Amino acid sequence: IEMTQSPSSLSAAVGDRVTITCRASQSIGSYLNWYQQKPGKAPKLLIYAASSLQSGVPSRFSGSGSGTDFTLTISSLQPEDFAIYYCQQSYVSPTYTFGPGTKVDIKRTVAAPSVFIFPPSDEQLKSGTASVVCLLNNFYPREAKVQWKVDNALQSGNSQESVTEQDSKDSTYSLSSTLTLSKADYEKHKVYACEVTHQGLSSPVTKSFNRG
Amino acid sequence: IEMTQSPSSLSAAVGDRVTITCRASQSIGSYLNWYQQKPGKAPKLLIYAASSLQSGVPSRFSGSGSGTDFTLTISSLQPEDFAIYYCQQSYVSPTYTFGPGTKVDIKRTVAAPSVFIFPPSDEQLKSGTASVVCLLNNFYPREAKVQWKVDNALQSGNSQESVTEQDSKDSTYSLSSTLTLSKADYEKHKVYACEVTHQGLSSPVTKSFNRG
Amino acid sequence: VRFPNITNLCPFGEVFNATRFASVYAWNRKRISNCVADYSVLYNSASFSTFKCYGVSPTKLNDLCFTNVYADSFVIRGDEVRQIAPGQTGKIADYNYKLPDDFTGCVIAWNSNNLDSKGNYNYLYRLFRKSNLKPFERDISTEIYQAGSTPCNGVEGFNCYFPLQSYGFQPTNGVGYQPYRVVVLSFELLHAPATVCGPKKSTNLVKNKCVNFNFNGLTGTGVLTESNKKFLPFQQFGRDIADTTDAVRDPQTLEILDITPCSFGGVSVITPGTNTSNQVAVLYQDVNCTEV
Amino acid sequence: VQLVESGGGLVQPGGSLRLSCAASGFTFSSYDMHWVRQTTGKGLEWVSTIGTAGDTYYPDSVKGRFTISREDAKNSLYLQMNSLRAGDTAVYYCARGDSSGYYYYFDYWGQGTLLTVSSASTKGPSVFPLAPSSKSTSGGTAALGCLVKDYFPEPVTVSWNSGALTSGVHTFPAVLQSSGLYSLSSVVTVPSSSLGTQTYICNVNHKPSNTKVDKKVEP
Amino acid sequence: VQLVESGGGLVQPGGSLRLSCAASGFTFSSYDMHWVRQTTGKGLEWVSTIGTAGDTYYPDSVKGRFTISREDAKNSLYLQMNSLRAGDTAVYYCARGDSSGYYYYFDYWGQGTLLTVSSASTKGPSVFPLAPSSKSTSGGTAALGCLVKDYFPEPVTVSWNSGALTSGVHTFPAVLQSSGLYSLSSVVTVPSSSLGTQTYICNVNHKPSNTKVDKKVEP
Amino acid sequence: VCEFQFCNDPFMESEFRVYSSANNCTFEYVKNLREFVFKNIDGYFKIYSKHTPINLVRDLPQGFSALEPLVDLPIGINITRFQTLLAYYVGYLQPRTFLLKYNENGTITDAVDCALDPLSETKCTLKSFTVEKGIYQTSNFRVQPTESI
Ligand SMILES: *[C@@H]1O[C@H](CO)[C@@H](O[C@@H]2O[C@H](CO)[C@@H](O[C@@H]3O[C@H](CO)[C@@H](O)[C@H](O)[C@@H]3O)[C@H](O)[C@H]2NC(C)=O)[C@H](O)[C@H]1NC(C)=O
Ligand SMILES: *[C@@H]1O[C@H](CO)[C@@H](O)[C@H](O)[C@H]1NC(C)=O
Ligand SMILES: *[C@@H]1O[C@H](CO)[C@@H](O)[C@H](O)[C@H]1NC(C)=O
Ligand SMILES: *[C@@H]1O[C@H](CO)[C@@H](O)[C@H](O)[C@H]1NC(C)=O
Ligand SMILES: *[C@@H]1O[C@H](CO)[C@@H](O)[C@H](O)[C@H]1NC(C)=O
Ligand SMILES: *[C@@H]1O[C@H](CO)[C@@H](O)[C@H](O)[C@H]1NC(C)=O
Ligand SMILES: *[C@@H]1O[C@H](CO)[C@@H](O)[C@H](O)[C@H]1NC(C)=O
Repeated sequence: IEMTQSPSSLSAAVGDRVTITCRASQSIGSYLNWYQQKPGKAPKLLIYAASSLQSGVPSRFSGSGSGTDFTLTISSLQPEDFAIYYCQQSYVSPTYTFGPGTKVDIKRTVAAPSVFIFPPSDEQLKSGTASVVCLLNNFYPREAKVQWKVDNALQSGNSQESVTEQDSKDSTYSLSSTLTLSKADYEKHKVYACEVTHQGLSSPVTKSFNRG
Repeated sequence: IEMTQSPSSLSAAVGDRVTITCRASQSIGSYLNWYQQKPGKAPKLLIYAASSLQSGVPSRFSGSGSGTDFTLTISSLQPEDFAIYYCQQSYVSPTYTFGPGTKVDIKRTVAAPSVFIFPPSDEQLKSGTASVVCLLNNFYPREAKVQWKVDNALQSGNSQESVTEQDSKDSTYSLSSTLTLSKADYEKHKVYACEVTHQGLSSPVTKSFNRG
Repeated sequence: VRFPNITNLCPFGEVFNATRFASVYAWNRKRISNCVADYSVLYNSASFSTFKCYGVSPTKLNDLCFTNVYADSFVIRGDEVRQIAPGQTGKIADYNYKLPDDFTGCVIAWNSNNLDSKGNYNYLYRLFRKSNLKPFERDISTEIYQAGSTPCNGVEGFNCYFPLQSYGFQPTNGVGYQPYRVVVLSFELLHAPATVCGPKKSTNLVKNKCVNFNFNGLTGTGVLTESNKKFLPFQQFGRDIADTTDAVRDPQTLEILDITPCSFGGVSVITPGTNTSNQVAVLYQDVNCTEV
Repeated sequence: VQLVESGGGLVQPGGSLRLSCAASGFTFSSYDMHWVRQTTGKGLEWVSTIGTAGDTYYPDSVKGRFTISREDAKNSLYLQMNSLRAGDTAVYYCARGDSSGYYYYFDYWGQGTLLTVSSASTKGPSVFPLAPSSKSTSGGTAALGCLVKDYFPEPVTVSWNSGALTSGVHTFPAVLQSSGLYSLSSVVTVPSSSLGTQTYICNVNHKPSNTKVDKKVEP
Repeated sequence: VQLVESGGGLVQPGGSLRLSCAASGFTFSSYDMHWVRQTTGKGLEWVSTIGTAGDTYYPDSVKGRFTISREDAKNSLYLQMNSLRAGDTAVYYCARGDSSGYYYYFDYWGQGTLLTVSSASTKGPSVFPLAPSSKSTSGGTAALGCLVKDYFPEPVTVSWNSGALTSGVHTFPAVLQSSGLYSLSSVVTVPSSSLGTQTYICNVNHKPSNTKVDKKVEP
Repeated sequence: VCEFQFCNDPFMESEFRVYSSANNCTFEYVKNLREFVFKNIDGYFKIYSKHTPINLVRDLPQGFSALEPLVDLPIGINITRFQTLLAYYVGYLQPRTFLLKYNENGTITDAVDCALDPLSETKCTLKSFTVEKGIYQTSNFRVQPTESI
C-alpha cells in the first residue's frame, strides 16, 4: 500500500497549531504509525495504531483517523519540533512502508533570495569543464525554482541543486545550483543566465554574463 | 533595551484565540514580563520570566519565548479581558521598561463612521478664535484618519483628536477632531472640509461648509 | 537568629578603590570566591554614574549566593561606556572587552578625570584586529596589523599599523573624552556549591527566655542556659538520645548553651467538695512559679 | 495587600511635588518599593526604586531631580520630586517588586494619583455651541453639540439636559492644548426632525473653578 | 535501551557489505529485529526482519540478495548484503519492533551507518575559485566563493580563512555526480568594498585522501 | 584547582615536578603516622585527619583511633582516581553499619563493624558494646529462588 503526505513542506511559527495529513491508496483500518525525525538523528515514535500516543512523547502531540485519511496534530509547535515527519502503514506486514514525509519548518515571514551568478574559472576551463554556479542566499520558504539558460534557451538534465538546512538564527535557506557543461559545449554559446522564481519576488529575477 | 509590541491594536471576538507578540532590540534571555491593565485600573501581573504564570491569573493565559521573540496567548478571549496589554523587559535593572502596548478590543464586524461637520459659532469668532469640529460617531475598528482641509489644502500641526473608549453595548468608537485656527487665519479662506478614511468606507467621505 | 562573625570580606574595595586600572586592551581580572558578598560600599557610592545589572537586580544580588565572581577592571572613554554591555558592537565591544550576549552580572562605571588624566597615554585600546573577540577574551598581542596585501615584517608602514593606540586623556577634555573607570562583576552559578553569599546580621542572644531559635542552619526552640559540656573543636551542636538537639555552640561567642523545653505541664484544681466549700487551689504540674 | 497613593495635585513648572503611598497587608520593611508613572501618549514608565538596604536607583532623566525615601516605622513610602517640568505630567503609582530565583517582576500597584504640571492658574471654561445645520444632517440623522475651551485643571463634566438625555450621547476625553489649558467637546445624536422642536442644552461643569454653564444649542 | 550500528563503508558495485548492530539494555532474544535504510531523494525504506522464531522477511527488491541473522548469545544483530548495486547507497539502521494487541510499530533505532556503493577509488578534490565580478554584486552586497569537484568518498570540509570567517558563510551539502564522484560549493558574503582589499581563501579538506587545498579567491 | 599538565611521574627543598603548564583556577587556598579520609559528597570534598607518633618502623600499628574533619572544600571536582605525591597504605570505604562508642567528653573510644562477624551482629542488635551470656536473634535466614520453571 502507498502512503501520501501533505503538505510536502509545512510552514508554521512557534506557538502555531500544526496539522499534517497522510492518505492511504486503500483502507488500512487504524493501522498507521507516525514518526518524528530530527536533523542528524534517527526517527522517534510519536503515535501508533492511528491515535495511541507513545510514552515519552509530549502531550502536545495527538492524532486520529481511519480508513484512508489520517491526521497528526501538534497543539503548539516548539523550536525542538523542527523535524521531518513520516506516516507508516502497519496494515500490511512484512513490507512496512513510509510516506514521502512532511518537513516542518519554523515560519519567519517571506524572504526573497540574494542571487549572484558565478562564471566558470579559467582553472576549470583549462581541464575541459565549464561549471556555471548560481547561488540563492538567505531566503524563505525553502522551495525555489532555478531555470538555467544558455543563449536564452532553457536547459534540462545537465544541472544539480543543493539546499542547506534552515538557519538557526535567521530561519532561512540557501540554494546552490550548478549547470555543468563540457568546455566543448560552453564555447558554442555566448550568454549564460540564471532565472530565479521565489515567493518573495514580485517577478522572476535573472542574473547573467557573457563568455570571455 | 527597547521593546516593540505587535499589533498596536488587536481585534478579536469573545471566544477567539488572542496572540500578542513582543520583540526585543537585543536578546533578553527569558527575562520578559507581561501585564494586563483594565480601563480605569492599575496593571495586573499575568506572566513573568517569559512563561511563568502568576497566581490569581486565569488558566486561559499562557505564553513563551526567548531571546528576542516572545508571545502571550489567551486561549479564549472573555469580555473582562478587554484591556491594554504590556510587555516588560526585566533583563536590565534598574531601568525597567515597557513596550508601547497592545490594545485588545472586542470585535464586532466593521462599522463605518457617521461624519458631521460643525462650523465655528459666532460666540467663539467674536473672541478671535475659529475652531472647526468634525465628529466621527459609532465606528469600528478604533483607528480612523481625519484629513483637515482649508480651500482644499491639507492642514497639519494645527489640529487635535480625542477618542472615546469602546462602547459597552455597540462595541464602537467615536472620534472628535478639531481644527483650530485664529479668526485672522479663518477669514482668509472660504471652504472648510473634513475628509474621513475608515475600514467601513468604500471610499473617503468629505463633509464641508462655506464660511459665512 | 545567630550568624558567625563576618570576616574575610570579598575584595570589592581593592578593585573599586584601586590605585591603578589596566588598559582596556589588557583588562585585569581578579577572582572573588570563598568570601562574604559585602556590597555595602557599592550601594550608594555617589561617584558611580553608571550602574546597570544584566544578571539579577542589585537588590537581590546582595542576598543570593554564587560559585564564582570575577572582577574585570579597565579604563575607557566616557563615550565608550555604552559598549560595556551585551548586544553591543564597537571598538571596545568587539576588540578589547567582549561580554556574552547572555551575560549575567553588573557593570559599574565612574568618572576618573581627576585620577587618570594629566596627556595620560598609559591607557591603550585595540584599534586593529583581523576578527572580533570571544566573550572574556583578552588579546594583548602587539604584532603589527596588516591592513594591506604587503607583509609588514614586524614594522609599521603603508597599510601596516601598531594594533594598540593610546588615549590623549587630559583634565580639560570634554566629558565624552574623559577617562572612566569601569568594573564589571561577572557572576556565575555552577553545579558546585555556592561560596559567595551576602552577610547577615545576628540578633542579640538572650538567655533564660522562651524563644524561637535559628543557629546557622539549625532551627530550634525552648530556653537556653549555660552548658557545662565540652565540645570537640569542630562540633557545632550536640544531641540527646532521641534525635533531639541537647545543646548548641553559639557561632559568635564559642560558648555552649544547653536547650531546655519551654515550661509546660498539666493544670490541676485541688478542691474540697462543693458541699462544704467553693474555695480552690491550683497546681501547675512540673513547672516553676516564675513561669506561671 | 493594599497600596494607596496620595499627594497628587497641581504644580507650576519649576516647582515640586511630594508624593506618598500607604503600605498595608505586608511587611513593608522587607520589600523593594517602586514608583512608576503612566503618561498619555507614551505609556507606562519606571521612575524610581528604593531597596531594603536603603539603596536607590533612577533613570538618567530623573537622576539629580527626584529623591526616594521610605519610613519603615510607619509603613509609608515617599517620593520627593523637585525641579519639575511640563513633561513630568503623569499618573504616578507606587508598587511592590518581588522575585523568583534570578527573575524580577512587579506584583502590586496602587490606583495611582494624577500630577499636573502647568503654569496656568485655575480658569473657568469658555463654552460655545456647535449648532446643527444642513451639514450636520445625513439620511434623516442629525447631530448637534458643544465645545468647551480653555479651562484648567481637569475635570470638566459634560452632559445633556441635566442628565435627561443619556442615550445618543458622545462625550469626549479632554486634550491639553498648547496654551496650557484643556479643551473637550460633546455631541448628542438626534432625529433631524427634532431640530428646532426639541430643546437641547449642554451642561458644562468645571468643578475646580465652581463654574457651570448651561448652553442652549439651536440651528 | 541502546542500538549501535557498524560495518558501514565503501564498496564497489557487484561487491558486498556486512553490517552489525550491538544490542544493549533489553532482552535481545525476545524481540523482532529489523533493518531499515534512509536514501536521499526517496526517504526511509524497510529492508529486512528476523523474528524470534528465526523467521525472516524481505521486500521483493532484496529477496535473494540479502541475508539477515542474529546471535542471541552475543546480543548482536547482523545483515549480510551481497550482490550490491549503486541504488543500495543509503544510511542503514538497526531497529527494534514491538506491539500492542494486533498493532505493530517500530520503537527504537540506532544512529545508523552510511554505506556507499561506487566503482570509484578514493580521489582527491579539484578545487576551483568562483571569482567575484560585477555580476556577483548587487546593492553594495557582494559574494565570492569556491567550487570543489570530483572527489570521492565523502566528507569534504570547507571553511573560509581557516575558520577566521564564521559569519556570512554558506557551505552546501555535496551532491553525487554521474561520474560516481561528489561535488559541493561554498560562498562567503562580503561588502562589495572588501573585494580586492580583504583576502579570502577557500580551505578544502578531503579527509579520505589526505588532501588539503588552500584556494585564494580574487576578482 | 587549575587544570595542570601533570607529570607521568610527579614529585633543603629544591625540585618541584608535579606539573608543567596551567590554565585557570576557580579555587585557591593557602615514626610519624598520618591518617586521612578523603570523600566527596554532593560536590564537597571532605578531608578528615589524625596525626600521632608511633614506635613502629616496619608496618601499620594496631590500635584504635578516630579521625576528625579538618578541611571543607566546596569545589565540585569529579574524582575517580588519585595520585600520591612523594611507605603508605590505601584502602577503600564501604557503606557498612557501625557502632561508635562515645565517652564522657564525646570522644570516640571504640567501635563495632556490624557486618564483621555474628558477635558484632549481636552487639549491634542489642545496641550494646557488651554482650552478656545468652541467645539473641539478630537476623533472618532465607533461601532465595534462583531458576524459574
Ligand atoms: C573607598 O575608600 C573610602 C575611604 O577612604 C570609603 O569611604 C567610606 O565609606 C563608608 C561607607 O559608606 C562611610 O561610612 C559611613 O559614614 C557616614 C558618615 O559620614 C555614616 O553616617 C554611615 O553610617 C557610615 O558609617 C565612610 O565614612 C567613608 N569614609 C570617608 C572618609 O568618606 C569608600 O566607601 C571606599 N569605596 C569602596 C568601593 O570601597
Ligand atoms: C566577634 O567580634 C566581637 C567584636 O565585635 C568579638 O568580641 C568576638 O570575640 C568575636 N567572636 C569571634 C568568634 O571571633
Ligand atoms: C453536705 O451538705 C449537707 C446539707 O445539704 C449537710 O447536711 C452535710 O453535713 C454536708 N456534708 C459535710 C461533710 O459537711
Ligand atoms: C525556679 O527558677 C529559679 C530562678 O528564677 C531557680 O533559682 C529555681 O531553682 C527554679 N526552681 C525549679 C523547681 O525549677
Ligand atoms: C578558562 O576557563 C574557561 C571555562 O572553562 C575555558 O573555556 C578556557 O579555555 C580557560 N582558559 C584557558 C587558557 O584554557
Ligand atoms: C561527577 O560527574 C557528574 C556527571 O557525570 C556530575 O553530575 C557530578 O556533580 C560530578 N561530581 C562532582 C563532585 O563534581
Ligand atoms: C575530659 O577532659 C578533662 C580535661 O582535659 C580530663 O581531665 C578528663 O579525664 C577527660 N575525660 C575523658 C573521659 O576523656
